[PDB]
Amino acid sequence: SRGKICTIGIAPWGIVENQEDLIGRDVVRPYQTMSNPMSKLTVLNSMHSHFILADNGTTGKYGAEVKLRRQLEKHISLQKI
Amino acid sequence: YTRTQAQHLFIILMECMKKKELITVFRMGSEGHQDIDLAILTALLKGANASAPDQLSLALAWNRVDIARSQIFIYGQQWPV
Repeated sequence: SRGKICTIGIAPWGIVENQEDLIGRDVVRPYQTMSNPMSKLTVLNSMHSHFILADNGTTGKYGAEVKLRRQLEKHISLQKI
Repeated sequence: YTRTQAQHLFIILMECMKKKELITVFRMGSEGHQDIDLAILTALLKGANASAPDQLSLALAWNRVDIARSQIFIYGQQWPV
């Protein structure tokens, strides 16, 4: 089918498989999709048209974005259609 | 069918059922793999006790892509480097 869905993925920054390969600013960065289970991390799921990476300094632990996501949802709910 | 209970193949049948790891049974409607060519080919991959790349090479040799799609490429395979 044609068309595009504006899928927004808010993820904790500390769980991406490549902290590097993403430091480049305002430039295109290639990214691998093959997933290996000995890294104890997870790759970013492809075909998500927008990514928001939230960090609090930690690495390898969840819970770093639930507050941000909930606040963003609440603020969007206050926006006027 | 044989010489009554005076002579029986029950011990050898029980030994075969003790080695039932390789047995594959076809039955219409009751089980899956209703296609014989699907069932006869799954036995070679399963019973070889080979790793994933070996079975992938086997599927490449046989030029059967659906089997490697539905059997080899599933969750949790951990291919070597």
